[PDB]
Amino acid sequence: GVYHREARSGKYKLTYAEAKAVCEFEGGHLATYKQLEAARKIGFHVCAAGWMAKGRVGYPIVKPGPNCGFGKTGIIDYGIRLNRSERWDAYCYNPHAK
Repeated sequence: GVYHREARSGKYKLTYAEAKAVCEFEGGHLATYKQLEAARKIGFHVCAAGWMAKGRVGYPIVKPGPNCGFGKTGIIDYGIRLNRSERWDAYCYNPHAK
């Protein structure tokens, strides 16, 4: 099961190597785009872009709203930003995540 998580305690300020570590520390790892889909089908909408794949960031906005709904509905992924030093969250994943 893929889930969304923030930094050690802060939000919107995670990197690639960081988001990944945070995952393995919370019982899981950086999910993938495909996995994000399967999560979307159940209603997994989080404006907090989660670091996944080689370093792709995105946030599936199903429920529009201030500081969230960008107008459109669906996974908001602009693709790699040529820099995994961005400030986002992390879409962990773990069939147990215990």
